[PDB]
Formats: sequence, structure tokens, C-alpha cells
Amino acid sequence: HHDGFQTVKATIDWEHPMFKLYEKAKRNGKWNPADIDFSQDQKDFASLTSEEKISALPLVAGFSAGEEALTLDILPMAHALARQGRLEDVLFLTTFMHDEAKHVEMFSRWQQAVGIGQMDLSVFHNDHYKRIFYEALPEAMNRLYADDSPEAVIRAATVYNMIVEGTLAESGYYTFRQIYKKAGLFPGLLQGIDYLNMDEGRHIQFGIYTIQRIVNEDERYYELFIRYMDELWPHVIGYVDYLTELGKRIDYDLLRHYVIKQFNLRKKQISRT
Amino acid sequence: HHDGFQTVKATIDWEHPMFKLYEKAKRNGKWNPADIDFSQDQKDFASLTSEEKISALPLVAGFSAGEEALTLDILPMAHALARQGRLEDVLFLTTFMHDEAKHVEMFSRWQQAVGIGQMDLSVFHNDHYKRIFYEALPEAMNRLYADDSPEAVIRAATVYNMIVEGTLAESGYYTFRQIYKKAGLFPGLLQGIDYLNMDEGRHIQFGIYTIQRIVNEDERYYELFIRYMDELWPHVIGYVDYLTELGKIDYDLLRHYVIKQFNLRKKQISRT
Ligand SMILES: CCCCCCCCCCCC(=O)O
Ligand SMILES: CCCCCCCCCCCC(=O)O
Ligand SMILES: [Fe+2]
Ligand SMILES: [Fe+2]
Ligand SMILES: [Fe+2]
Ligand SMILES: [Fe+2]
Ligand SMILES: [Mn+2]
Ligand SMILES: [Mn+2]
Repeated sequence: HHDGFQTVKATIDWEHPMFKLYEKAKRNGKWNPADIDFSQDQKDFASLTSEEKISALPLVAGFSAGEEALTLDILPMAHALARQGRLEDVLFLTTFMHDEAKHVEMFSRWQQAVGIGQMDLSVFHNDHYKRIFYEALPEAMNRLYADDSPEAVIRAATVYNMIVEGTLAESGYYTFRQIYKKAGLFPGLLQGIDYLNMDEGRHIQFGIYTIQRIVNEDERYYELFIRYMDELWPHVIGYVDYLTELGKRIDYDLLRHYVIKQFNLRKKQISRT
Repeated sequence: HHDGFQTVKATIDWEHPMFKLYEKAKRNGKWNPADIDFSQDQKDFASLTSEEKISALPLVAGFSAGEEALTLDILPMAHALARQGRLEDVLFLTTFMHDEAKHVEMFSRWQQAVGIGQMDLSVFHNDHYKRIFYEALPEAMNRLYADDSPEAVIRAATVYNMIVEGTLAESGYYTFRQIYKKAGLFPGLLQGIDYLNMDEGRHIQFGIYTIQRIVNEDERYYELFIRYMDELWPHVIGYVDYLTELGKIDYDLLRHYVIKQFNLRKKQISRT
């Protein structure tokens, strides 16, 4: 039941940082996956040999499931914040959810255009990927439906925004650029990564804001954050190591360093105070 | 746990009705309430006498809370359809939810701009309004977290889309355009309501699709639908009586429009 409603008793808190992020989202989130021209990606992918074709599919496999997972699995967080009456957070999170929807859309349109929609790409999800995306992500998020304690929220934001988005996805978009922008391939996909990467800059700020406002209330949660971050690293690097051993069948060692740098960069964006 | 992912094993169902609605929402849902100029609404409202001022507030009280409730209360529908694997529905529902947020945002900006933001407008929610918006809507939606049965999804769509949106809000925005476009008042608010009314045309199609695809399985659900509508009617009309009495403009035109809207919704679902 609703006790009452903030916009009948008062107003939106116009100064709230998440309301300010919501405003920037509507401003900067107008791109439409449907408007991306994929006709050259179609040609590029066709003129690839069968061996140069496989090279692209693992990254794509991780993005398409990842974004679909991201779209489904933000709903518990939106629910938990709404129940706590953090209305500006909810407003913003509508833009987050609809961004992820566009992310899933873009990757699927790409698959359709280049002619692999009928192909099952689950075979490039190794155990470590499954542990993050099939299991640890929805488990941490669905927890919020019955346990919205600071500890559960910090863990949801850590898995979702700091590890999946902030470490894995940031690194894979960097990687996709590294490899394909230089080879001059898949411009429609690269336009779409570009849009996606701008969206995700907002998503991470919500994750930082959420972890930090929980840390601010009790510095003991800073150690929970660092700990959960470290608990997921083995699967982060286990997914990375698997992708490397596939591509090795392109400086993998400067991609591996970027994943590590991203991981440590996220850590340093939360302070104990 | 995720069993797998549709866009790794296959693709989006590009021909699904809710994906087509999703595609349309993106095309047609670009408005930003931050861009509406409310400077004249401020002046108009200040030009009103104290008695004229309070004549506007109950309808605004109904709208602001209603859009707030609607933003919060679609989330369980998103979850339950997501849990059933209806990805294209979920994609659409992201545009539905972001629309409602813009709707709440608009009315709050209007209250801020005309200088009534500090004023608690709950006083204009009577017992019938509270029955619907504080209680029945959130009960119906939250049910879906533990009971996604046909009966539960029908009852959620019936209350959310068919009564709240399709009967009460449709009639309210009709009511407001009629009174204030004729008075030449609140041009920024009226512009936001035009935008809102376009959004909401997509929303009602999702609710029609949802209720009819379930009814299509079993015509026992058509009778469930009709009953859930009639169950809510005494509160719809009780709130309409409350506002008309407050006001006391052709009140009987407006009141008959609500009944029209309610019958209209009934007739958008067919037994087969
Ligand atoms: C050695 C490869 C380095 C790149 C690692 C990033 C892999 C992550 C793929 C994207 C997963 C996702 O967020 O959807
Ligand atoms: C004077 C006749 C009243 C017409 C119905 C007005 C109902 C207004 C409340 C709408 C709230 C909402 O569903 O967002
Ligand atoms: Fe994201
Ligand atoms: Fe391993
Ligand atoms: Fe709506
Ligand atoms: Fe009554
Ligand atoms: Mn994304
Ligand atoms: Mn609305």
C-alpha cells in the first residue's frame, strides 16, 4: 500500500543527484538502434572467411547475453529503491532500463543483419561466464525482493554496476574498438558500441552513487564492497583467460591489463569516507 | 538463474506485437517535460482568485499521485512477464515505465512552477480515490511477485490499464483539456497533457493485448475481466461524484464521458 505520494505532499527533489542524472539521460539518450545502418557489417561479415568469422562471435556472444541479463536483472533494484521511497532513483532507473533494452536490441539486430541469428552462440559461454551472468548476477539482484538491507544493496550494485558493467563490459567495448575499428570493420556495430558506451557512463555513476551513499552511513560496508569485488575477480579473469585462449586459435596482454586496470579503477571510485 | 538467453540462442521476435509497439514508442516518445515552458502557467495561476485557484488543485492532486503510483506500480508487471520469458513485452515495458516517469515529472514541474509545490494536495484524495490508488492498484500489481497466474495478470492489467489509465486518466485528461483549453489557461500544462495522451495510447494497447491473449486461452477469463471491472466501478464513480461536488463547465457531460470510457474498455475485450 501507498502511504502517500511525494509529488502530492511536496515535489520531486530537483537537486537530487539521481534526478540530475535522469535529466542528463533524457538529454543524451536519444539514439535508436533501429536507425543504425548495418549493410556494410553484412558485407564485411560475408567477405570474412569462416575462420575470420569465428573470431568475432565470442565477444558478441558475451554482449548479447550480458545485455539481456542486464535488462531483466535491474528490475529488482528498481523495485527495492521504489519501496524505500527513493523516487528520483526510480525515475533515473527507467532510463537505465530502457537503455539496456536498446543495448540488447542493437546486438540482436547486428546478429540478424550479418546472418547469424539462427546460430546458437551459447557455446562461447564457459563456466566462469555462466557463474557471473547465469547465476551470480540474477541471484544478487533477486535477493533485493526479500532483503533490501544495505549489505544486499551494496552487493547488487557491486555485481551489476561495478563488475559486470564497470569491469567486464567496459573492457569488451574497449577490446571491440581496439580490434575492429583499426581493421576498419563493422562500422554499424561500432557506432552502436559507441552509443552504448555513452549510456553506460551514466549507469556506472548510479552504481557509484548507490555504493557510496551506503558506505557513507557506515564505513564497515567499504570492506564488504572490496571483498565482494574480489570474490568475483576469479570469474572475471577466468572469462578473460578463456576468451584469450580462443582468439589465440591483437595484444591480449594489453587487453588483460585493461581488465585489471578497470577492476582497480572501480575500486578506487568508492572511498571509505 | 538464467536458463539461457533468447538473443544468444536466436534473436528478438521482430514481428511480435509488443516489439512493434516498442519500436513505435521510441519513434513517438521523445518529448521531454524539461522543455515545456511553464512561465505563463505561473502567471495564469497567480491571476486566479483564491477560489479559482482551489478549483484546479483536486484534479492536479489526482494526476500527480496517479502518475507516481503508475510509475512505481508497473514494475511487478515488468518482472512477471520477464520471468515468463516475454522479452519483447519487457522491452516495450521499458518505454512504458519511462513514459510514466515523464508523466509524474511533468505534473511536479507544473506544481513547482505555479508555486503550489510546498502545498500538500492529499486533502483532495477522498476514500474512493485512496481505495483505488493507495490500495487496490498496488495490491493488484504486487500480487504478481508471487502469483503470475492468468487470473492475477488479467486482474493486474484490468486495474492498471483498463480502470486507472483507460477510464480514470483518459477522462481526467479529457476533463482538464475541456475546462482549461476553453478558459485559455495553463498552456504549458495542456501541452504536456497532449504529449501524455499520446504516450498513453500505446499503454492501453499493451493492456488490451495482455488481457485478450489470456482471455483467448479460456473464455472463463472474459467473465473474470468483466467482474474485475464492475468491482472497481463504485470507486471510479464515487471519486467522480466527489470531484463534481467539490467543483460545484458541464459536469454531466464529463460524468457521462467517464461511463463512456468505462463501457468502451469493456468492449475492447471480446469473449473470443
Ligand atoms: C582478452 C579479452 C579482453 C576483453 C574482456 C572483456 C570480455 C567481456 C565481454 C562482454 C561481456 C558483457 O558485458 O556483456
Ligand atoms: C470531473 C470528472 C472527473 C474525470 C476523472 C478525473 C480523474 C483524474 C485522476 C486521474 C489520475 C490518474 O490515473 O493518473
Ligand atoms: Fe548498463
Ligand atoms: Fe577456470
Ligand atoms: Fe500509462
Ligand atoms: Fe462514497
Ligand atoms: Mn548495457
Ligand atoms: Mn501516465
